[PDB]
Amino acid sequence: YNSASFSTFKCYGVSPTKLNDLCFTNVYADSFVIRGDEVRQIAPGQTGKIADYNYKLPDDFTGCVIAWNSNNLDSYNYLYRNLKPFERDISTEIYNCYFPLQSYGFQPTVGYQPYRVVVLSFELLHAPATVCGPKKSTNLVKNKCVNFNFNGLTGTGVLTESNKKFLPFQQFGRDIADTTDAVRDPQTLEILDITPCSFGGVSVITPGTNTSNQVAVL
Amino acid sequence: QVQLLESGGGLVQPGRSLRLSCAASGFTFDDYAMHWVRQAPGKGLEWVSGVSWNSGTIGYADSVKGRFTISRDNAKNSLYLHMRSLRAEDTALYYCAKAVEMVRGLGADPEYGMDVWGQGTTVTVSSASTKGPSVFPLAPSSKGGTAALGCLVKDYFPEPVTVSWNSGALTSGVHTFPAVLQSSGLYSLSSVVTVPSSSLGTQTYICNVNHKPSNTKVDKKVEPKS
Amino acid sequence: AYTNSFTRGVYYPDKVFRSSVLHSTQDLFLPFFSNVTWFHAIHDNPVLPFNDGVYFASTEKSNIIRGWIFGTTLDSKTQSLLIVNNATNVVIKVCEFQFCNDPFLGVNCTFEYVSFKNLREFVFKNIDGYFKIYSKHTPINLVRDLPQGFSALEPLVDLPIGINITRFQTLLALHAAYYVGYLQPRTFLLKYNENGTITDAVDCALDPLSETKCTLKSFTVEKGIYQTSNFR
Amino acid sequence: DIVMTQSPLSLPVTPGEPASISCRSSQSLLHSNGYNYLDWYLQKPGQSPQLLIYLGSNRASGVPDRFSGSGSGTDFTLKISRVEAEDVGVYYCMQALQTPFTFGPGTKVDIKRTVAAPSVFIFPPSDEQLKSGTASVVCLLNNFYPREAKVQWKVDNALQSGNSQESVTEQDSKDSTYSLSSTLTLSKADYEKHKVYACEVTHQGLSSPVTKSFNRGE
Ligand SMILES: *[C@@H]1O[C@H](CO)[C@@H](O)[C@H](O)[C@H]1NC(C)=O
Ligand SMILES: *[C@@H]1O[C@H](CO)[C@@H](O)[C@H](O)[C@H]1NC(C)=O
Repeated sequence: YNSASFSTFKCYGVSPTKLNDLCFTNVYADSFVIRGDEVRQIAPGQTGKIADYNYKLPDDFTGCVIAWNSNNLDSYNYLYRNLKPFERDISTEIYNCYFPLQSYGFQPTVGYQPYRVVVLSFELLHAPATVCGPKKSTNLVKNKCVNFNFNGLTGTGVLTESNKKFLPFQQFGRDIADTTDAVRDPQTLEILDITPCSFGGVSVITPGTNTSNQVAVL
Repeated sequence: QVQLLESGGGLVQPGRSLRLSCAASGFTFDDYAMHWVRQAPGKGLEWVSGVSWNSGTIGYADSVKGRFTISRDNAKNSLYLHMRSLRAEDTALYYCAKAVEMVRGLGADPEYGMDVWGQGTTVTVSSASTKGPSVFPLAPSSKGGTAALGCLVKDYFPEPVTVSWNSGALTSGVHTFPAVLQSSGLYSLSSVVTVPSSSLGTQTYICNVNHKPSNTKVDKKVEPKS
Repeated sequence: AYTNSFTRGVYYPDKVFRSSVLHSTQDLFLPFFSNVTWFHAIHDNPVLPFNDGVYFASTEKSNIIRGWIFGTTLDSKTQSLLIVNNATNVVIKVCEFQFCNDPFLGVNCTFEYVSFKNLREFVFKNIDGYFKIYSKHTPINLVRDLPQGFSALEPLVDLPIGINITRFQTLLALHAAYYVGYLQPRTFLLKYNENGTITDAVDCALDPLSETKCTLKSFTVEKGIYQTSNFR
Repeated sequence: DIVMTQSPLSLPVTPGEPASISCRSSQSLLHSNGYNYLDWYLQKPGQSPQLLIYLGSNRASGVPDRFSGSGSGTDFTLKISRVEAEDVGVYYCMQALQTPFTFGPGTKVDIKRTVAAPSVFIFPPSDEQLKSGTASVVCLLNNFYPREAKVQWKVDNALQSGNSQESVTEQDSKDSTYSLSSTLTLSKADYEKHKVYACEVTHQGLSSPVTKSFNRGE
């Protein structure tokens, strides 16, 4: 994110700074070569010459896009062809009958120079799998009102040892609302209960100030 | 065990296309840069093309540039070579070889070391209707010691013909040379055996020619004529 | 020969624990009270459809069923999935197998994973390149049919392959019976019990009483009149 | 566009002695790493070739320790500590620096013996070449050493070219001798015109080139 030798580095759905602290289920690296600034043409939900026929994107792409120049390498060979995003249209039979593939004229023409494109498609809440950035595991403190980051799950509470008989495959448990009422801990495989830290509004009981300034607090 | 099987050979007239395919089985196909290497008939090897571990081609030979087109597929473990606008000079065997150093295992990436080789196909190109062989005699010179006599096969296409002598028994003293190629593409070769001149004027000697595609087995009784 | 699938086909859709709670979820289930296809193995293993995943129930006291071949081409063309179980090895493979009809011994490739007196029932699903297999083994003593009763269906394994499958074929050992059913997108109400195991479920899409049970969100309804849907 | 050469072009080796071969280039293959990129390859008679040495001198896997590689700059050498009966065939050196790669013409290694002289025979066209317009003459040379030998086709002192071809066989396993055979083809317009036709052989074992001639019309 700080080796800015690339051309375009735009993350959609994720801010680049906060990438170091998230355990993703999986990532998909999709790579290709396209000429010109067709980086604008390939946009989530947008249209374009390449987008409408080659490689589309969804409406909620929680991923990132990278692209840079390849003039030092590519200078006939490069070719390009209403479809669902993330598609392989390997059916390229000639269709009266015309050319299926139009060719990029590799040559030092910025105006029409080729480019390398990579797309990093994350899924971070699609599986129990864990893929995180650099971080240090710490010793968990029990029965103290603490804030916790269990491989992405960030919360605050008091972590009482639990016996909730989770089945051998469940990552974590919950209840009526979106209330993580337990968790299975990595590195120890134990069932930890979560309890809210105490709160409750105070109240002030007082006789009139024209009688006394003493006060009690409930 | 590592296997490299290629397919696509067969006679093809000049000015057409072919699509050779090499399939690999027994290793992680993505960590090895493949190569396609020709082998002329009765000549030295010659590099043709290659492909790195990221489906990025590494250039073609100087005299072939313009027509050949390599492509690779890691999902199906395959390497294809499309070939267009042939000429009569592109008849040869074709091996698909593998690199040695796995990528990022130690400066740059590796490309050398063509270690494992499949048994290549036999691509050929020509324009000639299948014709049968013509058998010719080579009588003894009738000039000491042991004199040689033989039979010569001319104007046959394609290979291979098989020549034996005395129906198969005579084996000590036979010689058969590889099929030389001619002007019009119709091949030619010969076989010769050396026998005592004393056994030249009364014995029996027959050479037997077998051509499989033309479905023939011709007999030739060779003796001096004067 | 068809069979009445009493209540089979309810598995765990989500990997998050619940407890003593009625959760209504829409998923790809096997509708209550369907006609499951029978197959007898006297003197039988044709190609079946794989439209929407498959509920495969195998009753066994001889252990001759061995696995499954999934694909569309089935002759060294595409990565046809294969499950094979022999006396020590449970191999899941996706090679392009070169043997046309029923590969086994009686009495190209991209992935590999190695691990009437019983009822082993499996469900096969394929979503977004994840092939999910949910299994369960149950002890029975009955020789005739698929029994009457309820049980959960534990989610066992997932495989990252991602290919279009339209047909599948079971396989045996050369020298039994089983049942198959297909899946439809229903909306169940599951009763997660105290330990968190599905003890009952109602299919809202079957008959009016189940529809009202699903709207009220309970398994008993008082007398009266309840507004449920809209004809249009 | 780099051209190699090898030396010697063809050498006879005898089992039980060291063998040396030199490969020379046009541009020194010293890369920035300090590694020479030359490779040494072997081909057995009638099989697919096999790898001998990669990266200049690093011995390949699975080959015995009887081979050695050395050299640098533009000159490299391969030397077998001990040669045996299973070390015959063709050797090549291949670059790996500047694409496209290249293979040397190839060194032909065979088994040596005592020098022997060829036996020479001539063969005129039969009567089947008198009713078919095509006339063929065959000169035969058998049981000679070494590989080098050459032929003139002579017709009334008027040397010809182009139309005469030749072919040779493999080395005989037992007595290690070679056989050559040349053919001359022509029409039915000049064959019945010139009188004396001769095959001339030049070889080391003969004091003078030997001329075997026949005359037309016996
Ligand atoms: C972390 O290391 C400990 C032993 O050092 C081990 O018990 C634990 O299983 C490891 N974590 C995982 C996910 O394997
Ligand atoms: C499952 O539930 C029953 C009662 O609901 C209870 O015995 C226990 O919580 C579990 N049974 C076991 C562990 O045998």
